[PDB]
Amino acid sequence: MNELNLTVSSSPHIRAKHSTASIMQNVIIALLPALAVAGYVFGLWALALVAICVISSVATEAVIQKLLKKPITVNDWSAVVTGVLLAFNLPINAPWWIGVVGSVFAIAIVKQCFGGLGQNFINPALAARAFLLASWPGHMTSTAYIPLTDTVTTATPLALLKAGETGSMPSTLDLFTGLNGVYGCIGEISALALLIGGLYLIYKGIISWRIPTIYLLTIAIFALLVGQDPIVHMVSGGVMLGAFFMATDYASSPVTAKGQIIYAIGCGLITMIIRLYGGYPEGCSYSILLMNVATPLIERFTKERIYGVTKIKKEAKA
Amino acid sequence: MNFMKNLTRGIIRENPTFVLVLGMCPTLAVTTSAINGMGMGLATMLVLIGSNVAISALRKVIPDNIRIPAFVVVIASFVTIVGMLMKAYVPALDAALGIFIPLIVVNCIILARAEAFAFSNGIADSFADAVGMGLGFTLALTILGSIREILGAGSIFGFSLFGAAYEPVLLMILPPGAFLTLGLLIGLINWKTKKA
Amino acid sequence: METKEKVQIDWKVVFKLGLILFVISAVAACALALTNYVTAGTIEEMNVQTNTVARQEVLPKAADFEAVPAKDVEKIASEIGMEKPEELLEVYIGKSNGEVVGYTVKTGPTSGYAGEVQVLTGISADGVITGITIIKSNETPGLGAKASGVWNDQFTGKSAKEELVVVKGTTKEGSNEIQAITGSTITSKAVTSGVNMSIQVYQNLSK
Amino acid sequence: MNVKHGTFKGGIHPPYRKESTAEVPLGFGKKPEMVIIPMSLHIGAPCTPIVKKGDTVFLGQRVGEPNGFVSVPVHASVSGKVIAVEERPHASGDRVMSVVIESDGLDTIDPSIKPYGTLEDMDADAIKKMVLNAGIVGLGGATFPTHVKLAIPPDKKVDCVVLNGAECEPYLTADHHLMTSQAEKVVMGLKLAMKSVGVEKGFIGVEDNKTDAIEALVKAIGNDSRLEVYSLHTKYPQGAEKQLIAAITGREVPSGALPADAGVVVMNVGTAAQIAESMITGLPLYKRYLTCTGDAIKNPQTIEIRIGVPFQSVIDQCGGFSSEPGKVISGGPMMGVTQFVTDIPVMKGTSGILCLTKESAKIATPSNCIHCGKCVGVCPIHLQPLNIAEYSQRNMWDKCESNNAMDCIECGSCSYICPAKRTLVSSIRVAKREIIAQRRKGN
Amino acid sequence: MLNAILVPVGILGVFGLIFGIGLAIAAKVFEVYEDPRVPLVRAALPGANCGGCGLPGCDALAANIVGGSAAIDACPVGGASCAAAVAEIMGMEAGSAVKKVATVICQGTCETAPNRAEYYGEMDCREAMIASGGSKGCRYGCLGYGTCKAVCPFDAIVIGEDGLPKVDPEKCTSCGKCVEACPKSIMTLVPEAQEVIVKCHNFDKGKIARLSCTTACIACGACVKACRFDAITVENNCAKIDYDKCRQCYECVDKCPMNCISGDVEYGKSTAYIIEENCIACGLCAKNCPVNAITGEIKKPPYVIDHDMCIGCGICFDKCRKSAIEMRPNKTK
Amino acid sequence: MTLIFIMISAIFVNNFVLSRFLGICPFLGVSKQVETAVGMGVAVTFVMALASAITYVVQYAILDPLSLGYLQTIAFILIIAALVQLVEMIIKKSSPSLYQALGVYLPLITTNCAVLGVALINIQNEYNFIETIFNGVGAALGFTLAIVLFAGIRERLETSAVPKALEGFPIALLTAGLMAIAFLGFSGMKL
Ligand SMILES: Cc1cc2nc3c(=O)[nH]c(=O)nc-3n(C[C@H](O)[C@H](O)[C@H](O)COP(=O)(O)O)c2cc1C
Ligand SMILES: Cc1cc2nc3c(=O)[nH]c(=O)nc-3n(C[C@H](O)[C@H](O)[C@H](O)CO)c2cc1C
Ligand code: SF4
Ligand code: SF4
Ligand code: SF4
Ligand code: SF4
Ligand code: SF4
Ligand code: SF4
Ligand code: SF4
Ligand code: SF4
Ligand code: SF4
Ligand code: SF4
Ligand code: FES
Ligand code: NA
Ligand code: NA
Ligand code: NA
Ligand code: NA
Ligand code: NA
Ligand code: NA
Ligand code: NA
Repeated sequence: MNELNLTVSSSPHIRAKHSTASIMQNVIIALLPALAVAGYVFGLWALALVAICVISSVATEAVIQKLLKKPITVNDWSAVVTGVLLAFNLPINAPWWIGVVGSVFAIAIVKQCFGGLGQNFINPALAARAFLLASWPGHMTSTAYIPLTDTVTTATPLALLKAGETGSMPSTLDLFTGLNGVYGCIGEISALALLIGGLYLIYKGIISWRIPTIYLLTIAIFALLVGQDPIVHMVSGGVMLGAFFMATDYASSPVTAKGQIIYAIGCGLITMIIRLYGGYPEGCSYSILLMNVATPLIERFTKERIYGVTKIKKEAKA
Repeated sequence: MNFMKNLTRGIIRENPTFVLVLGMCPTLAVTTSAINGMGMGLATMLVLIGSNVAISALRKVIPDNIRIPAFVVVIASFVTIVGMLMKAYVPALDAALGIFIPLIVVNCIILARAEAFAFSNGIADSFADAVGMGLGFTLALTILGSIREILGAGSIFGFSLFGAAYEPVLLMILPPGAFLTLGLLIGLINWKTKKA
Repeated sequence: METKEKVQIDWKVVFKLGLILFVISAVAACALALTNYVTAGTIEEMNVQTNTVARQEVLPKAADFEAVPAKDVEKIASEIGMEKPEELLEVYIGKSNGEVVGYTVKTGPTSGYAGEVQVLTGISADGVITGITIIKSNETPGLGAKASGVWNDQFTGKSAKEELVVVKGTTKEGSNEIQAITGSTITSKAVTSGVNMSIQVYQNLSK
Repeated sequence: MNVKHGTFKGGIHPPYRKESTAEVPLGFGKKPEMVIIPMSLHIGAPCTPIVKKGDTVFLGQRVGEPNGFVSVPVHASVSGKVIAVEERPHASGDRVMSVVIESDGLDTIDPSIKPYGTLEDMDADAIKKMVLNAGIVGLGGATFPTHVKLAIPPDKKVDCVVLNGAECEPYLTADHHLMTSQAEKVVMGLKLAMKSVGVEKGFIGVEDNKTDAIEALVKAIGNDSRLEVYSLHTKYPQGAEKQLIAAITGREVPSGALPADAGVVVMNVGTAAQIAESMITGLPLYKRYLTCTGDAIKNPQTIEIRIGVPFQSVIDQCGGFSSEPGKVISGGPMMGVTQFVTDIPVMKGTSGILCLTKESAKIATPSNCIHCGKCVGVCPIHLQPLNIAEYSQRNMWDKCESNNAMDCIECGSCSYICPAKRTLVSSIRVAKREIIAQRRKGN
Repeated sequence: MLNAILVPVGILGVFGLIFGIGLAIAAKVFEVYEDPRVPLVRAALPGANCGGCGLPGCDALAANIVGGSAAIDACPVGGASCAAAVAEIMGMEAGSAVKKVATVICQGTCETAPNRAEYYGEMDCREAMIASGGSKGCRYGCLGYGTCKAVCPFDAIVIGEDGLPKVDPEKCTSCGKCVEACPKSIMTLVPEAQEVIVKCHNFDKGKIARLSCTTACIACGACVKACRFDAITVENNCAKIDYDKCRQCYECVDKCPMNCISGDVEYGKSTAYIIEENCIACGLCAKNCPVNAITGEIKKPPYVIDHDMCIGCGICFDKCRKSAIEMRPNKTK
Repeated sequence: MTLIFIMISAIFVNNFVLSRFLGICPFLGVSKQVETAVGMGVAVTFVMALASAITYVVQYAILDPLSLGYLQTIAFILIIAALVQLVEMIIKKSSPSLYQALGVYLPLITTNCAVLGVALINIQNEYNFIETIFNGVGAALGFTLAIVLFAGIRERLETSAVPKALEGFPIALLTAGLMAIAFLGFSGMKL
């Protein structure tokens, strides 16, 4: 009298192997070499800060998921990505509580007030960075980036570039590798490591060539049209990390190819404008945020044609 | 039995700041201290009382096609007299709130209450309505100003709390730091209203 | 034909829609003017009172003050090579028992973060700075409004011989050097430029 | 022969586990001892029984009478005695009126069956009458009547007939065996359909993982210049009657207009083989090919089996269960239907029996959408599945309708590629059902 | 002082007069909108955007008047009194209606009607209907995923621990949002004073239904022979009660063998509970009305009648000329 | 060159809504759909463009050579109120009657705080006729761009799981704060 007790559902009955956790772990694997370079250059305090941020992010998320009566989905490795990318945007002379405050702002307000993962329209890490720069400008400006053991440098390359002191700037090979006196954010100095990680992410099928290629091309053309050096503008600042890792966020980018092209062109234009005629030495974060704001307008004009229909000339509702 | 209900609608049931969400520009502009909000609320309440009584005393001869010019004429006269007196006797408050004292004539609460309650009621009810709305406006402004000032300056009513080594959150006293704060407050009220 | 000859009464209802509005406006005017007649001049008094305080706190002494006929102000502005005119507002001379004590000068410099500031200063007979103050500003209350505080006190003691330079550093180095507020440098540069132009005016006048 | 190539835009690449049963020979089922024949083996109006309990029937004798125009007759698969005209469990989950026949052991043929004729003297009217008389429906899966399909309305014009040989679902092999074994019958059925409609053009489209079938069809066609063979890239939604038309002819079916408005008549290869066989012999449709495979089957194979045999008899003939199953599916993995019991008989549109184990039948719970955008990239109709699913999940039918939810072909590709393991196609089906229902109660 | 008073008065007065005359002229030529009879029915509506409508809102319902494009009694939620208030602006109407509540015709709770298989997917009734109709053994019963609770706007449905919905009679306002949202056609509208309801929707024969559920209908027809008012009929192998002809006699309740008919036997027994004030010893009820229940001699007031029988239908409460008979339900419990 | 710079500063660098806290109530009121935002923007543009010239003429032809500078606010608001009354008369007749969905914010155009504000700014900055017209047009265009972007973001957020208690006004205020930070990126530019 044995029964069967089968399962009934809807089609399909097979799935693919990839999931969210695999994608996030691959992003962490891609970000590892920049962490190695930062630890080699800046020392043991560069790693510890990173750890602090990660811990804070995870803790914050769990607490909210316990109070709102929701399943605790902390094993998809997304808060880890947010914490690492936030820690990469800090100087070496920052206190321990700045990372805690930034992580709490990034997780509690930007992400979890809108629904959770994928339900927001803005970048958490860049918004937290802008909030930190506005609230505490003395801990985030132009002196916190130079190590206390060095007393000859006294300026980062973008500040010297904007002031016309080109002769005291580091070499272009040094700016490409980041190994002979290049200072800035801990996870931005080396462009070779970020390029390697971005190529690995492109090979795996997680991102595409469009956004980084068009970003860098627009920056180079803008620099060439006004009589400047394109390579120096590309290998200095935080434009490689933004191009390969931060402008390619899933929740704040268009889903079509044409929208992505327009998005990248606008990002490059606003970045170069703020760099040349603005009140900041860099304009990557604000350009990406401003293109995040304009994304829902781009998406309604750049959708593909549907199989079947052959266009209606705005006369079906008259 | 009817005066008290109109007086107490006011602060809680129909708060202009927390329920109707009106008069947002001075609310988000001047609430960087606990002193500015009180003075703004008091001046607005005086103007509201005068305008409501004056408009309700003339709801028999004003035609429906020229009502807005008459309303704004009365409100502007009251605002001008109040501003002249405040310039004569209180220069510090006038200097602190320089541009929004001439802008009391356009406050989204005086004109809204003029065409919703004063145009169809008597003198006794309009006075109570104006008093209640002014009290609610003043209370909300004082609460928001205190909350913003404590975080963004480290002091309450000019009295320091955390010492001389405190480093304030300078975004709270900035235009982006008002919006978020107010939103959170309203959410809290909702969580204590439908759940209770 | 006025939309097919509206029947007579359609114009009479126009008249009653004008006259009432007319009288309302008249009544409003009949209030406001009267209030002006009892207020405006009094307000003016308050203004000059505050002004005299600015003329007494900057230069602490028991003396009298005299004002130029403002033609010499324009003559000084025209000469010396002032690139931007109309930036010098009032110059006063302090007299005590005949001997010249100093000059008090008000200047409005542009090139701030939010526009134009108003800076008043006072210079003794031998070139020194006895204190500066800010009369009117429109900076951020938490970022640029800190110039009318402790930062104003350090201007005393400087000689009126050379210009002043601002550094973005805690160390004050040596002579004729100004340390700015952290996170606020444009306001400090504007105030220093106004002080420098006052120093130049005093140097030209006292020769 | 000149073999051209074709492809379409979009789609997925499943593992295609067909290598298990492709090299095994073809099996033949044993003589059944009991058959259950339902009264609804098509779409349209069900038949009416014309037999009683205790009656004696022949092989090929009709046991059900058509009601209207969109209705086909129903015949008997064995010769025996009627034991029940009650209602019995069906593959749709409910109970349907059926006729139960117990076999006699002898296959006595009804003494009224004779060959219809030859190709040179049958013409269109008698061809259509013969197709209706034998109860032939569409063996591609939808079981639409064929005689209705061959009647073109006077306000429509067609010029080509295309055979669907691009078998695309995984685990399925029966069409490959049929094309490699009985190519001449396929060609004859194509010619008969062309004469019935009245056109002078014919195409056959086969995927390129079945090259031996392509050579067999090319050799069978011969010197005829009106027939062509195409090779198509191996993809999943390639064979869905619309991508096939776009790949072979380059045209597109309009928005809600059926293939007849593009001038094409699409037919399966098994239907053409059945047409040729019924013309040559004079016998109705009572037998077809099946693939019994899966993870819980001891000896998977492709086997020829009569209509009315239960699923459990086929499973017992194919070795049995190696382990306790977790899922039994009628069809393929991408579009099949899961069953409750194993008393279900096989029907005219049943192409496979797929049994999965408990480990292979497990899928994780759905999670939050992460806005990756792969569903937008895999859709062959170029829709946006995420927005339709999110609108359907909160009962917004106007936004679902304005986002073109009624032209989804329900292929399942969007639900296969989701990393968050969402239930997109089911939500789109809910939205379509609600829109169709609202079109009736408000009009 | 004369000029400083005179000049601003003249300037402001001229400005106001010119603006007033201009606006008065612009009242003509431009917009007149020719829309008379200001709504006056939105105040008599009380509307909360409930859903027994489909004209775009209650305000548009007030604004769509004087075109004659809408029915007078279009809104059923408010009732006939609300319709009278709405159309009383014009008048010439009067009426009344009967209050109703939602009910569930099913009593199979997750142990008397268990599940055939296991279901995977989202916990919704229509989503479960996509998966070949569900996994319950009975193909006509409740799925238990609360779609009706999800579509309710007044928060009147809760889902019990046994898997069946429960409706609060004090929060339900006589609409049909849950009626057309149920995929099983299970939610219905029943008068609030009705207590005798057949709770089943099974259209199978006796043996299959008996195997499916504990309290299924086997279509025996024993309830039809008990009723003498022709109010309960068996069709499609299931019984149903007409609430217009039901006198609530509580006979079919006792006659059912599978306990499908709701209500408890506590009824009637008031055979000629006659008030002595307004009967003239007519003695017309002693002869016959279907039971004997009255027999005696002349019956001068006060009436001497023993009460042990009769069914308490209620026709005798009204058919009397003076209506001296009073009905009081007085039994055990 | 001055006109282009003044337009650029009015639209981007010195936006009236996201910097100066002026048009907030209709920003939070009628930004639920993209179709209503465009009509509100064009009405606002018409009102500001017509008001700037009349206020300039009245101030520089009557108020200045008469010593009646204390009558600025009442005269300006009288002109603005008459213009808004005329626009309210026009809209229900010629413009679609289904656009009377503002339902409180149409008579509150006089209270928008950006018409009187831009008039006072034009008077205080000592401009000319063309400069005043360009400033008014730039302010109106900035208002329109901000409200269209807000409406688009809200339409995107319509498919998100805002929990149960924040919803409309709190989520609108948080969104406005985030956009205000993004535009706080536009600071320190000298034109
Ligand atoms: C996703 C999908 C895949 C299909 N795959 C096939 C297929 O591989 N072979 C086939 O003959 N029909 C397939 N069909 C059915 C066709 O759309 C079409 O109904 C069929 O060619 C008609 O054949 P008939 O005329 O013999 O009924 C598929 C349909 C869909 C929606
Ligand atoms: C390709 C990729 C890029 C990401 N970029 C960011 C980023 O720049 N900042 C961030 O906080 N999270 C980032 N995340 C992770 C983050 O949890 C998620 O994408 C959403 O932004 C969270 O709603 C990224 C994730 C992926 C897969
Ligand atoms: S099931 Fe529908 S929506 Fe999904 S990929 Fe196929 S056609 Fe597109
Ligand atoms: S594939 Fe899934 S997770 Fe990715 S966008 Fe589509 S629905 Fe969202
Ligand atoms: S049913 Fe009546 S009350 Fe409810 S929304 Fe419709 S008109 Fe309004
Ligand atoms: S009554 Fe209908 S909608 Fe409600 S839970 Fe039962 S089956 Fe679902
Ligand atoms: S229970 Fe049904 S009828 Fe009653 S209020 Fe809710 S949806 Fe309306
Ligand atoms: S048999 Fe009747 S009571 Fe039992 S589950 Fe089915 S419908 Fe409900
Ligand atoms: S007595 Fe009960 S079981 Fe029999 S028909 Fe009536 S309701 Fe059904
Ligand atoms: S309660 Fe009485 S009247 Fe009603 S159905 Fe049962 S027997 Fe008939
Ligand atoms: S009036 Fe009624 S109670 Fe009296 S005798 Fe007649 S039937 Fe009986
Ligand atoms: S009329 Fe009915 S209730 Fe009254 S006595 Fe006769 S049987 Fe009983
Ligand atoms: S628009 Fe400024 S108070 Fe409303
Ligand atoms: Na402000
Ligand atoms: Na004033
Ligand atoms: Na104001
Ligand atoms: Na209003
Ligand atoms: Na702002
Ligand atoms: Na508002
Ligand atoms: Na800003």
